[PDB]
Amino acid sequence: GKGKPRGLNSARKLRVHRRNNRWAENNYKKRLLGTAFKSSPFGGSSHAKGIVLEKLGIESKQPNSAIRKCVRVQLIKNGKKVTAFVPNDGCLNFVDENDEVLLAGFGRKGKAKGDIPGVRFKVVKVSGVSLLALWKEKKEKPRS
Amino acid sequence: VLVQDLLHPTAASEARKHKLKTLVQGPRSYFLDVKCPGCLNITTVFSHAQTAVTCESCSTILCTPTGGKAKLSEGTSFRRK
Amino acid sequence: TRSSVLADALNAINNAEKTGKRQVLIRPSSKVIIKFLQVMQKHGYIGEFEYIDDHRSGKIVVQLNGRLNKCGVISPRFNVKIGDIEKWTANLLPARQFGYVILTTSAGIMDHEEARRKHVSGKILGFVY
Amino acid sequence: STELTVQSERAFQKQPHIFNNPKVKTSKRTKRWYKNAGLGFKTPKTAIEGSYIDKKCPFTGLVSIRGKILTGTVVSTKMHRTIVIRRAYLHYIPKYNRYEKRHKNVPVHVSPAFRVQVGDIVTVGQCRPISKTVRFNVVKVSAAAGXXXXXXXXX
Amino acid sequence: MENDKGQLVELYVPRKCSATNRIIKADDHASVQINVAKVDEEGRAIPGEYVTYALSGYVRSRGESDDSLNRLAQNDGLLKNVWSYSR
Amino acid sequence: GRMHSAGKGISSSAIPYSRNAPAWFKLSSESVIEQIVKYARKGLTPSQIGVLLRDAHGVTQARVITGNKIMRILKSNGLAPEIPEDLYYLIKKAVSVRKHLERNRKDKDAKFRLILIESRIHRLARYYRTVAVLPPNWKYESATASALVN
RNA sequence: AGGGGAUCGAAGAUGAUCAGAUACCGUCGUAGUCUUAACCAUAAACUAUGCCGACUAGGGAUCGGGUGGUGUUUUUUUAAUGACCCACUCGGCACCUUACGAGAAAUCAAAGUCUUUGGGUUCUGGGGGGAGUAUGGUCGCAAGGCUGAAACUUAAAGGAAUUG
RNA sequence: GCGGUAAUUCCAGCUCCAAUAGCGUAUAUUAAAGUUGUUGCAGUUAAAAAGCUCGUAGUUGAACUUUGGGCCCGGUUGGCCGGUCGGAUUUCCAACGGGGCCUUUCCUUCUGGCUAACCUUGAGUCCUUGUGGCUCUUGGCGAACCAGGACUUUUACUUUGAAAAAAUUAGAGUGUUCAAAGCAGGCGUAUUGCUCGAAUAUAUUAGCAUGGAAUAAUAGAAUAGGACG
RNA sequence: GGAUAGUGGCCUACCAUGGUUUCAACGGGUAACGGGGAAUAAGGGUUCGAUUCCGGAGAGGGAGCCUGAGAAACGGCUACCA
Ligand SMILES: [Mg+2]
Ligand SMILES: [Mg+2]
Ligand SMILES: [Mg+2]
Ligand SMILES: [Mg+2]
Ligand SMILES: [Mg+2]
Ligand SMILES: [Mg+2]
Ligand SMILES: [Mg+2]
Ligand SMILES: [Mg+2]
Ligand SMILES: [Mg+2]
Ligand SMILES: [Mg+2]
Ligand SMILES: [Mg+2]
Ligand SMILES: [Mg+2]
Ligand SMILES: [Mg+2]
Ligand SMILES: [Mg+2]
Ligand SMILES: [Mg+2]
Ligand SMILES: [Mg+2]
Ligand SMILES: [Mg+2]
Ligand SMILES: [Mg+2]
Ligand SMILES: [Mg+2]
Ligand SMILES: [Mg+2]
Ligand SMILES: [Mg+2]
Ligand SMILES: [Mg+2]
Ligand SMILES: [Mg+2]
Ligand SMILES: [Mg+2]
Ligand SMILES: [Mg+2]
Ligand SMILES: [Mg+2]
Ligand SMILES: [Mg+2]
Ligand SMILES: [Mg+2]
Ligand SMILES: [Mg+2]
Ligand SMILES: [Mg+2]
Ligand SMILES: [Mg+2]
Ligand SMILES: [Mg+2]
Ligand SMILES: [Mg+2]
Ligand SMILES: [Mg+2]
Ligand SMILES: [Mg+2]
Ligand SMILES: [Mg+2]
Ligand SMILES: [Zn+2]
Repeated sequence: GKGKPRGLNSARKLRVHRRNNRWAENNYKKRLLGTAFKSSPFGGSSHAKGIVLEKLGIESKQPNSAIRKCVRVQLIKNGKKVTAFVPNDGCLNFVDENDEVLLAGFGRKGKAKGDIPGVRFKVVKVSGVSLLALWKEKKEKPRS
Repeated sequence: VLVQDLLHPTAASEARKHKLKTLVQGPRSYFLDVKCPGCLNITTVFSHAQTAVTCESCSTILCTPTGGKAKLSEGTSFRRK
Repeated sequence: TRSSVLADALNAINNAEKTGKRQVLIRPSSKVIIKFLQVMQKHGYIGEFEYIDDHRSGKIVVQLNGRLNKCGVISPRFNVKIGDIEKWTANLLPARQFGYVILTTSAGIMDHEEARRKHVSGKILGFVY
Repeated sequence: STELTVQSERAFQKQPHIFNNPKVKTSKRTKRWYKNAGLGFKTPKTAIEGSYIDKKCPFTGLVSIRGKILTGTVVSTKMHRTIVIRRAYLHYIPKYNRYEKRHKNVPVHVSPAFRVQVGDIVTVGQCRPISKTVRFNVVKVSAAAGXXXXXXXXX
Repeated sequence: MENDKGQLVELYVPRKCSATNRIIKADDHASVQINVAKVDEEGRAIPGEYVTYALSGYVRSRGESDDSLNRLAQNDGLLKNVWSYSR
Repeated sequence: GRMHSAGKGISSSAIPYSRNAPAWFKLSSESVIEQIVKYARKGLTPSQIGVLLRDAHGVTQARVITGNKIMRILKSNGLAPEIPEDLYYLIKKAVSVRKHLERNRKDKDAKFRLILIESRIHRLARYYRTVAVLPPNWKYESATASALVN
């Protein structure tokens, strides 16, 4: 019958053995340890606001080749140092150092996007006005 | 094969089969009534001694044990039932 | 060691039917074995059997036809709550129009439909289609 | 458990409001009292015969049995006048649709009107809070010993 | 496999090996249909009248086509002895 | 089957269908019973008795001509031994094996067999112990078994 | 820690070979190799295949045991023996041929009787690297054994078979 | 995976698609997932059988103990009729179940209270040549449960039921103009009121209550300290 | 015995050595109030519930209490820490 006790009272052995073997399940593992809440630059939440440190030009991974315009952000609620991205053409212009971005995940559950080495976040807003709108001239950056 | 009698099989193929693989199991050993004309009386003996059977009065012998059946001793006669 | 007498029985039958034959020698025959075969017969998935008596546990010689696909046992005789019967049938019966789940109730060893009529429940022994 | 002594305490032991008049020349010295508990557990003869007191006895004491009536198979008698039973059962987990062996140990009070050893099945019944943990009291021994004298020497 | 009222619906009620009584289905192109003709008074084979048998591919493969034939035919007359229902 | 070995040979007697009989067998319950008790008194195992009465004597199944297992006969005549026979022979063996180990500390295989034997001895002990035949306190020990058999 | 230390021989020293040659080949040869008293507890410790039981298909070999015989050969006076021959039956180590059947396949009388999915039971696995690492705990005289994570990274690693 | 000079991926213009007062994105989660596997996985080589054997806990564990036969009672569907002024019930019929008996057959047990039922029968007979049919007290049923005494081997499963909040949910009724909802509303003499409602289902593990007696346990008589009187 | 509205190691006194545990005690973690419930729709499951109803806990942290039928109350008082 291969392994599993088929008995009518082996219920314990079964519940227990399941638990024990769920511990090899990756999402179970992270959801119980609290890896979300311990590690991870974000608190475990969908976004997080922060401040620009330096503007970066990341050498793209292979077999591609470019220079991938980013920003080192220090998370406001956390002080954690996060290197994150400014998508679409231009956009790296809208930033400028010391600015106050709003950061989001890249949609990989951690884990980099494409040829961008080490980047797990992209920028959503700056100065409280969002890339999109700025990029498409729908809004205009605030004063100071 | 494919169709055959399980219930009533030939007492010929049953013959050669193992004592427990017969359609109902029973022994295959037997008894014999043994005589060595030195004395007057005959003694029952089991086909497989183990115990090297000695006679009723005279310290003679009768059969020595082996793997299987007893080798009956020397000049004896017998009868199966 | 020999665990479910029923199981060796059933398995012997199916292995025979698969292998084409018409008769099986099953060992070693319990009351429950009989009742199972009595139901199978009663619904004509086998023919006639015979409880040969050695002075032990017995043997049975089953004469079977060919109209039987699988007959089988459920290893941990699970309890069934009069509504979960429907569920079992659903799980292991090829359709809604034949093949019986056979079980053990307080009012006897019977097929799921007979049990359905008599309206009694208990544990589950197996199935035949 | 008690055994012997009866008057073995710093306090005098006696039944409450059961005056025995010394002016009157009795034949039984101590006038006793008792009842039957109910539901059909005969107030055994050892209770009426005996000399003990224990105001926690269900037959000679002033504690009424009511509520759950449970059985259980005694596993501890090392506590004076009280014991621990292990009531067992099978618990049904739905996911696996099966059972697992479970058990709990209830501490019950036991009047000396029952002699008990470990093994004996017992039938106890709920009374008021008797101790910190004793919520039950012994009412019938559905056993005897389990053949200890049929474990004797040799021929 | 009729239906609600009378009407025998669903085409093709297949053969059936009168050997195992399992179904001989289309792509059993290993099956067999044996025609044994009805003889009559002194030789003479009578075309156009057969006692016929079916033999599933399974059986023929297993080799049991022969022995089960012997039995099948005999119990329907055209063999005397040869085959023994016991061994 | 065959617990401690990985042996698997089947090797039992085949007991006859005829639960009574032999019909050709003469004598009496008296006869064989008397035989049993005497041999018992010669200090024999119920098995030694069964065999000795199988071969020389014409006793096919002592339990048949007398509806009583040999051992039960001996008990019902006060001849019942302190402990069952199988356990005796297990223990006896164990003791001898032990002796061989003490004489020969360089022998591993013996350590093994001793463990095995002993463990049969204990399982079995627990059995008998459970069915009244041995006191719920009975235990096997090396020191004491030494004397227990001899 | 004693004994022993012929043999081959980690280390080390060498003669050469190489561009180099801390090696392959040759020489010398320490520990070792063997044994007693005590630890260590790991191997591709391999059938890379848990244990008990049931059922399902053919073939000749062979080990053990047993049965069956007006079988062969051993001569002596026939036996008795032993060896051998043949049939059969338990239980062994394997091979063969098939394959109803199984599988990703190579192949497999189990790796079969599984979507027609339940005989009993122990254990292990849940992409790849990180890493058998870090840490604690425990065992050891040590070398180390057992227990044994995560952060991070990453879209393939991987197996069998085909064609080149 | 596109971009290193004619880019089906970028930046746009054109045109076209998808969803449309909505649509994108991040994070979490559930389905896909038979990648957590009780149902339902996998372990020769792809991830995975401890070097080996013993062994306690734990899970598991052969077969066998009232089976078969006979009679009685009355239910619910379905057929062939319908008698009737869409439904009806008798006789004919199968079929599927519920109950009680006699077979060597405790039903815990006495002591009255009770009787509903016939071995009764006391008359005879409505009426089809009569066991079709019930009213009917005087010898003769226990068990139907009263309540009092005396005692009771332990369990698992299963049945039915009691006890059981509403809101949620499944669901019935009702035309909030639809619908989400709401538990309203609908009839006239709309001049002095008529009136349907506000259902049912689930409610599981435990506990109580009740039928069952298969399957699986448990206890009993071997130094007879046995069983009935 | 004392205490309480009242049972009870609730407390005191004497007396004893007991109670729980591989059927997982005890300890640790909970980004944990418990339920009625929610989401996901073959089924079996998996995830969630702070949050309109029920129950419970608190009023910056604790402790103490007056009044009263009823509170260890905080839109009551007293003390300490903040
Ligand atoms: Mg792991
Ligand atoms: Mg930097
Ligand atoms: Mg004490
Ligand atoms: Mg065997
Ligand atoms: Mg074993
Ligand atoms: Mg043997
Ligand atoms: Mg060197
Ligand atoms: Mg070197
Ligand atoms: Mg290893
Ligand atoms: Mg073979
Ligand atoms: Mg020979
Ligand atoms: Mg095959
Ligand atoms: Mg198939
Ligand atoms: Mg790539
Ligand atoms: Mg272009
Ligand atoms: Mg474009
Ligand atoms: Mg299930
Ligand atoms: Mg399924
Ligand atoms: Mg998988
Ligand atoms: Mg591997
Ligand atoms: Mg171990
Ligand atoms: Mg059994
Ligand atoms: Mg009936
Ligand atoms: Mg108090
Ligand atoms: Mg204690
Ligand atoms: Mg909290
Ligand atoms: Mg919660
Ligand atoms: Mg809540
Ligand atoms: Mg909170
Ligand atoms: Mg709120
Ligand atoms: Mg409060
Ligand atoms: Mg505050
Ligand atoms: Mg306050
Ligand atoms: Mg306030
Ligand atoms: Mg307030
Ligand atoms: Mg301070
Ligand atoms: Zn003689």
